[PDB]
Amino acid sequence: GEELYEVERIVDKRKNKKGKTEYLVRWKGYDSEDDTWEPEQHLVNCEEYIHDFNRRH
Amino acid sequence: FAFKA
Ligand code: NA
Repeated sequence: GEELYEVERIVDKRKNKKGKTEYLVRWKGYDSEDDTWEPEQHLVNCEEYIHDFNRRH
Repeated sequence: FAFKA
């Protein structure tokens, strides 16, 4: 099956070519050098952390 | 959580 990892923070947001929202994910137990852009539809129960990002930007 | 790809 496909692998899930704990999210510490949402640090940024962009639109891809296709128009889909991508989020820059800080992974819990890792630092910024390991942040990755993930499709919105890769995020599980991250609504509160998307709220926090939107409040900070 | 997120799928990492
Ligand atoms: Na990197």
